[PDB]
Amino acid sequence: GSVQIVYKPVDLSKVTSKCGSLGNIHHKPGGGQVEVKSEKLDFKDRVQSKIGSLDNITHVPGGGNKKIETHKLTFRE
Amino acid sequence: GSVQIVYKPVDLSKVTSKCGSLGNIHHKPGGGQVEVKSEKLDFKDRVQSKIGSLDNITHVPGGGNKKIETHKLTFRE
Amino acid sequence: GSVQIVYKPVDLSKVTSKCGSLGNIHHKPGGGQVEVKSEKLDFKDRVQSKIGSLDNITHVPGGGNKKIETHKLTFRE
Amino acid sequence: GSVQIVYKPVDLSKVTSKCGSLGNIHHKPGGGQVEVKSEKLDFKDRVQSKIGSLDNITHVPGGGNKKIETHKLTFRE
Amino acid sequence: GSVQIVYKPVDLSKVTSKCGSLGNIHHKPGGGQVEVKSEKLDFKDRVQSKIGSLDNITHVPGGGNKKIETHKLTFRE
Amino acid sequence: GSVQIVYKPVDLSKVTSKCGSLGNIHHKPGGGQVEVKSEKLDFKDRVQSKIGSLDNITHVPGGGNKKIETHKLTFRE
Amino acid sequence: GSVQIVYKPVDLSKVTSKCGSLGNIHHKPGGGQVEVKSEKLDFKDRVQSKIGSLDNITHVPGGGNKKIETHKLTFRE
Amino acid sequence: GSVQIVYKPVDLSKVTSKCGSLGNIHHKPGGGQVEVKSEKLDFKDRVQSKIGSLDNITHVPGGGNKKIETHKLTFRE
Amino acid sequence: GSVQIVYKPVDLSKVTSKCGSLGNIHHKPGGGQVEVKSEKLDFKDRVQSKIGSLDNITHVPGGGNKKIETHKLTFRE
Amino acid sequence: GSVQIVYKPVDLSKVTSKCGSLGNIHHKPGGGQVEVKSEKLDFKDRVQSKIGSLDNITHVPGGGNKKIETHKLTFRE
Repeated sequence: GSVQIVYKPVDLSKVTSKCGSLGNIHHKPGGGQVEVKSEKLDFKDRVQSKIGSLDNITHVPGGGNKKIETHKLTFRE
Repeated sequence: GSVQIVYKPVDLSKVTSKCGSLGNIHHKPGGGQVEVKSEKLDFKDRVQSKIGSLDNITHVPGGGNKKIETHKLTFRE
Repeated sequence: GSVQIVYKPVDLSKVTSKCGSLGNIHHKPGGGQVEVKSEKLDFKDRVQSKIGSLDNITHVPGGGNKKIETHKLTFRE
Repeated sequence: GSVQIVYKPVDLSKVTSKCGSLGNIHHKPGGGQVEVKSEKLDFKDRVQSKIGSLDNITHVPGGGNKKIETHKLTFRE
Repeated sequence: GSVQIVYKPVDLSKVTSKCGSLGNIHHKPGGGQVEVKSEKLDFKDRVQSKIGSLDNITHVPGGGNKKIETHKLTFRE
Repeated sequence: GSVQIVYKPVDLSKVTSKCGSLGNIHHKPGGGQVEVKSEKLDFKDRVQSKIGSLDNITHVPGGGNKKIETHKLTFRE
Repeated sequence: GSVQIVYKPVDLSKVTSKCGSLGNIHHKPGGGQVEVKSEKLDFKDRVQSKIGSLDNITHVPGGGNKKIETHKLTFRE
Repeated sequence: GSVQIVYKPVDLSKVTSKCGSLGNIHHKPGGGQVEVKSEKLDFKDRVQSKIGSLDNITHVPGGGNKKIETHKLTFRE
Repeated sequence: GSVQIVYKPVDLSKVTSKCGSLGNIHHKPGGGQVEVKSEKLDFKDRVQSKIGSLDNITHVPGGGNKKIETHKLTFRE
Repeated sequence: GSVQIVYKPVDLSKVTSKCGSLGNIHHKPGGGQVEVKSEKLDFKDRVQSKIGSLDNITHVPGGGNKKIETHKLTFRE
């Protein structure tokens, strides 16, 4: 009982974009107020906690195109 | 009892976009007020918690196109 | 008892869009007030909690096209 | 008792859109008031909770076209 | 007792739309008031809860066309 | 023709008040929205105008007693 | 023709008040939104104008008693 | 024609107040938003204008008693 | 025609107040946003203008008692 | 025609206050945002202008008692 397996995917996808002119942006946040209180903290695993923050972000790329691709093969007996 | 398996997907998808001119944007947030209170905290797994935040974000890409693709093959006996 | 399996999907889909001019946007939020209270917190799994937030977001892409695609094959005996 | 299986779907779908000019938008929210109270919190599974929020969002893409597609094949004995 | 199966769907669907000019929009919400109270909270499954919110959304795409498609084949013995 | 005038008012008025305990007060207003528009403004006198306001006041005195008294005498010929 | 005038008012008024304990007060206003527009402004007199304000006041005196008194005499010929 | 004038007012007024204990006060205002627009401004007199303000005041005296008194005499011929 | 004038007012007024203990006060303002626009400004008199301010005040005296008194005499011929 | 004038006011007013203990005060303001714009400025008189400010004041006296008094006499012919 022999087994033959072939795995030949093919991709030619393209992702493009065009933009002429870009700018003239203003971002003005006026302060804030935050307060937290806690007593016990215990994490034992793949944890990604984040406590008590005040953040301002300006993310302006000229491009901004993303592509994700995964393959997986599993054989058992 | 032999087994033959062929796996040959094909893709030629395209994702494009065009834009002439882009800008002239204003973003002005006026403050806030936040308060939290807790006693016990215990996570043991793939956790993604986030407690007590005040955030402002401006995300202005010129492109902004996304593409996700996954393949999976499993064989058992 | 032999088994023959062929898996040959084909795609040529396209996703495009055009836009001439884009801008002249205003966003002005005037504050707020938030308060939470809790005693016990215990998560042990793939959890995505989020407690006590005050957020402002401006998401203005020039493109903004999305495409999701998945394939899966399972064989058992 | 042999088995023959063929799987050959074909797609040529297209999704497009056009827009000349776009802008001149105003968004002005005037504050609020929120208060929550709880004692016990225990999640153990794929949970997506969200407690006590005050959010403002402006999502203005130039494109905005979406396409979802899934395939699945299962064989048992 | 052999079995022959053929699976060859074909699609050529198209989804388009046109729009000349678009804008001149105002959105002004004047505050609010919310209060919740609870004692016990226990979820163990694929849950999507959301408690105590005050939200404002402006979703103005230039395109806005959507397309969903699924295929499934199951074989048993 | 002589004139005699006597002006001898007498007052012994008293204004008192008692209060044992006082407190435990909450005041939580949730925002608003106001807009005015005008072109011409001309005042020439003892004017006390007030245009376009959003006010919150908490006036909690422990006493709060008031007393007004005026006298006037006029002689002509 | 002689004139005799006597002006002898007498006052013994008292204004008192008592209070045992006083406190435990909360004041939490959640934001707002105001906008005004005008073109011409001309005042020439004892004017007390006030345009375009957003105010919050907490006035908590321990006493708070007030007393006003005026006298006036006028003689003409 | 001689004139005799006597002006002998007498006052013994008292203004008091008592308070045992005083405190435990909270004041938390959450932001705001104000905008004004004008072109011409011309005042020529005793003017007390005030334009475009955002104020927060906490006025907590231990005493707080006030007393106003005026006298005036005028003679003409 | 001789004139005799006597001006002998007498005052013994007292203003007092007592307070045992005083404190435990909190004041937390969370930001703001202000914008003004004007073109012409011309004052020629006793003017007390004030334009475009953002102020926070905490005025906590232990005493706080006030007393105003004026006298005036005018003679003409 | 001789004239006799006597001006003998008498005052014995007292202003006192007592306070046992005083303190434990917090003052925490969280930022702000201010912007002004003007073109012409011309004052020629006793003017007291004040433009474009952001101020924080803590005025905590142990005493705080005030007393104002004026006298005036005018003679004409």
